[PDB]
Amino acid sequence: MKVSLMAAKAKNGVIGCGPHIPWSAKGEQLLFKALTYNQWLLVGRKTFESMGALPNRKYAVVTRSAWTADNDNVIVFPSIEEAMYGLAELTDHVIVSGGGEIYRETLPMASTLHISTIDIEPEGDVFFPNIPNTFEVVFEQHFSSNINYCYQIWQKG
Amino acid sequence: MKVSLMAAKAKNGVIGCGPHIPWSAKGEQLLFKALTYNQWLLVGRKTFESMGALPNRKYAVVTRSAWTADNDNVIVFPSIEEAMYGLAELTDHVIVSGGGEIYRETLPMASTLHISTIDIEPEGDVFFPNIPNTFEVVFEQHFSSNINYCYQIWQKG
Ligand SMILES: NC(=O)c1ccc[n+]([C@@H]2O[C@H](COP(=O)([O-])OP(=O)(O)OC[C@H]3O[C@@H](n4cnc5c(N)ncnc54)[C@H](OP(=O)(O)O)[C@@H]3O)[C@@H](O)[C@H]2O)c1
Ligand SMILES: NC(=O)c1ccc[n+]([C@@H]2O[C@H](COP(=O)([O-])OP(=O)(O)OC[C@H]3O[C@@H](n4cnc5c(N)ncnc54)[C@H](OP(=O)(O)O)[C@@H]3O)[C@@H](O)[C@H]2O)c1
Ligand SMILES: CCc1nc(N)nc(N)c1C#C[C@H](C)c1cc2c(c(-c3ccc(CN)cc3)c1)OCO2
Ligand SMILES: CCc1nc(N)nc(N)c1C#C[C@H](C)c1cc2c(c(-c3ccc(CN)cc3)c1)OCO2
Repeated sequence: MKVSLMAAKAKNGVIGCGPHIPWSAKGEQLLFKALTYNQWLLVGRKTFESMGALPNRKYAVVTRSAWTADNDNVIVFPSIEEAMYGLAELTDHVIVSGGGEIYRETLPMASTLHISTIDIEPEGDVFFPNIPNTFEVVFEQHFSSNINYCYQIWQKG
Repeated sequence: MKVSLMAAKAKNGVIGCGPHIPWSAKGEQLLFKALTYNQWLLVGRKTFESMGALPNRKYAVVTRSAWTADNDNVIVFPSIEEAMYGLAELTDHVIVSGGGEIYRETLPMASTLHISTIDIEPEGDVFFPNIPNTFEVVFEQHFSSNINYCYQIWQKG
């Protein structure tokens, strides 16, 4: 089973400020919706609680507590290793969709990254990890919008 | 100016049947939406007449006749060459978006290809061109839907 990572980050590395994403770039959301359509997503419990089970996707959520979802479209796992083994029975592909913590824990597992860089330098306390040079860009496209953004796809080795 | 080309084709290469696209693969048009957002498209007259001028895009349309368009986001050119020369004064990137005729005439000038292959083999009368082997796949993702589809990004070597 292949692991992809999909994230949006500001030019200063910020991805979150408290429970919010500190920007609104018109259009960027389309990339995320289009590439995750009917895909399995892996997300942290805090991020899942912020966005909820939006339609046409399937969710694997990790928690260290007894937290549960209430939605037959979500599977809660006690660990990332357990989520990976569980998903592997059900799918060939999972897309890691965030939490700052989830990103840092799963970047080493990812063979493909989908990275939107937003032309803004906001304040926030949550940051995307440095992209290791075990990955390289194979595709890139710029978008002009109310806030501009650049979309890149990175592949491993 | 960069030239990309974006197309959805069935597994038998059909892209059209009269003025229609002969399938409904739920989800696939999101890829088209996301990648064309605030982009310039090059379309043929026949294709443009079918879809119409959806928002957040600019259109270059080519025709050999007296056909014109009201919409203020559309520029009509008499030839592919004039459209390319004209677009280059206006944009850094254009996305050829079809017509079988337009695809054949412009594939040689594209640096990047976005191809969705739809899991169907319908009857039709318009076909996508042979992809030269100067292009290679650098990304691929499978989608399950009512009709499955596979998204591939090709780059020219
Ligand atoms: N691309 C983006 O710009 C993007 C995307 C999504 C989110 N965000 C932002 O990121 C911020 C939230 O990130 P965050 O790091 O605070 O939270 P998070 O990663 O969404 O969730 C962290 C939680 O997930 C659970 N968890 C993490 N690793 C686990 C493991 N190995 N095993 C079991 N459970 C595990 C824990 O749940 P418990 O607390 O239940 O134990 C932990 O508290 C928000 O600001 C949000 O807006 C940005
Ligand atoms: N990716 C996809 O699956 C996709 C995308 C788009 C369209 N389609 C399908 O493709 C079919 C349409 O393709 P098509 O080949 O019949 O038509 P088309 O390529 O969309 O348009 C052909 C017309 O474009 C103009 N044209 C072409 N080359 C020109 C040139 N060198 N100089 C000036 N004008 C030029 C001419 O317009 P005039 O007749 O006005 O002179 C010509 O009749 C439809 O069925 C549509 O559903 C599929
Ligand atoms: C485009 C973002 C985006 N772009 C890219 N490149 N990669 C990504 N990983 C994400 C993302 C994301 C998160 C999971 C997300 C995705 C969403 C969300 C919301 C949302 C969260 C909280 C609230 C509460 N106020 C409302 C909505 C959150 O709503 C539509 O989809
Ligand atoms: C999107 C498919 C698609 N996917 C990919 N990868 N590449 C493409 N080049 C196209 C295409 C196309 C054509 C030009 C097209 C042809 C049409 C269309 C529409 C259309 C109709 C309704 C809506 C809803 N807003 C959006 C688009 C789009 O209406 C009938 O004729």
